[PDB]
Amino acid sequence: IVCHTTATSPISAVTCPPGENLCYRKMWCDAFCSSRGKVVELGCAATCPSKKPYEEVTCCSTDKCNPHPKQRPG
Amino acid sequence: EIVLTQSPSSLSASVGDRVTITCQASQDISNYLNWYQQKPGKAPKLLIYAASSLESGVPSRFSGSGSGTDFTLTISSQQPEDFATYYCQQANSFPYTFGQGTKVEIKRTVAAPSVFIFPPSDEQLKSGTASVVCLLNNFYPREAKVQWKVDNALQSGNSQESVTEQDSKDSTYSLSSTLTLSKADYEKHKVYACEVTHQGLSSPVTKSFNRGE
Amino acid sequence: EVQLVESGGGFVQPGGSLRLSCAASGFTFSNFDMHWVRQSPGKGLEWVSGLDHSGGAHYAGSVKGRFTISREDAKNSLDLQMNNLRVDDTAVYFCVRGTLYHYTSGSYYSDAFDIWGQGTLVTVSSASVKGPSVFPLAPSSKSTSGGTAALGCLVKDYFPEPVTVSWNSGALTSGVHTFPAVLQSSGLYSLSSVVTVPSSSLGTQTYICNVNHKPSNTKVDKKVEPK
Repeated sequence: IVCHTTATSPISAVTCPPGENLCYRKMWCDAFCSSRGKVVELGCAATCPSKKPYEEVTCCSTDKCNPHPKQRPG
Repeated sequence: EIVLTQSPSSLSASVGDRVTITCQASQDISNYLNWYQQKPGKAPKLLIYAASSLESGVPSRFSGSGSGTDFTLTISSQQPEDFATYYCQQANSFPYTFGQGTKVEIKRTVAAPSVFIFPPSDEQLKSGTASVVCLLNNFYPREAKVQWKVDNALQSGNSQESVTEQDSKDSTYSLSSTLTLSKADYEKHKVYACEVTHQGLSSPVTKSFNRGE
Repeated sequence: EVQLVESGGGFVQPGGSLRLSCAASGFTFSNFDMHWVRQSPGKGLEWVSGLDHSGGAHYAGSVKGRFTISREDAKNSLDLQMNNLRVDDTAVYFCVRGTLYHYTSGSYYSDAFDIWGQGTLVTVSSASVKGPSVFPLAPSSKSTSGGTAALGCLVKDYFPEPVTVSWNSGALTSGVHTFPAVLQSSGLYSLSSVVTVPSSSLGTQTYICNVNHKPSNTKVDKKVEPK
């Protein structure tokens, strides 16, 4: 599966390691939120990450379906 | 350059205590302040960034407040895992600067020290050097004074000491003071004594030995 | 897992040279801002040098003109050349990665220091390498309180740090106290290792302290007899 990732600093799409067929987004607020917006975390996983208090989580299976908010899922 | 000063430098606490460390800067830094934990012999680990946000994996009992020049790190429920030295670091201006650090030590009941004294061995006397060693074992708190009396005359500038890091089992300390002379100076005198003042003693303990005897 | 490993630390004479190398696992360090932070008693944690995510070099004032930092791609490492070293440069040197956080507004670098290496020691001194002299601290009537007796080893006049002190090749660990070393006016270090035992055990057990000084290839085993 090809998936957006926040590892690189110009966010790119990468083929994911074997066994990890899932994409995910995570979004929440820092103490920098009012001046930088919400934190964004992108990558792959074997199972979807558990949700904690006050954060969004998205999952999917097609390619590039976890885009940056300022981006589109092309 | 921005200067960081932590308060206090050391503080005692029991398991379950609410611990509060403050950190003050030489000018306004907004909330660009980080907190690090460090165990002895180990690299520091990041705990707080943005003065308030926890780094993933850190237990939620940690919290950080403050903006401007005054900042606060708080452990709501002290655990054994949390006894370390804590550092604040500003990331507002260049260069990055750290505070002097704050050690969180384990509180326990007062313990008087067992005082032991050791004469120089025959092996050291062969090389023309004589070292007398005084040992304070398993005491609390850490604060202790040691005088050296050679033939009941005080001594100055010929002794050094070292204190152990707090024991993990009973949570006391230990001290070793070392009086070093020459074999010539060691032979002109008879009595070598160690005088110890500590909070856990009603009056100072003295341990001495007569040379040869 | 993500990790930092650093090497090249040592022990040199003032005006000498050293080269620290730092390698990573789990990430490419050229993606991030890398830093060097040194730690020593008397000056605390101090930022030293930095190579940012764009290849630019940065240096602190008290070290500029003497240190140089560079990516060495053929080694997959981050190097720090330290020339014209002086005494106050004695410290533990950490290779450090800065945090790279993504927001809805963009990417932000080095808000904090998230990954730290293990640390390598750098000693600058006028002294030359010297193995320690190991003197016994014999138990006696003046070193016994109740049923417990104290005996130890005096490890005097060695350089540089560190020495490893064990008792009976690790068989004895309970009750051992190994004190931090002290720097004497000679520029040499000296510490003592003690151990409290049952006073009755001085006839049912032999106590041998083991002092290992890796820089001088010295390994001492001194039997501590009561006198």
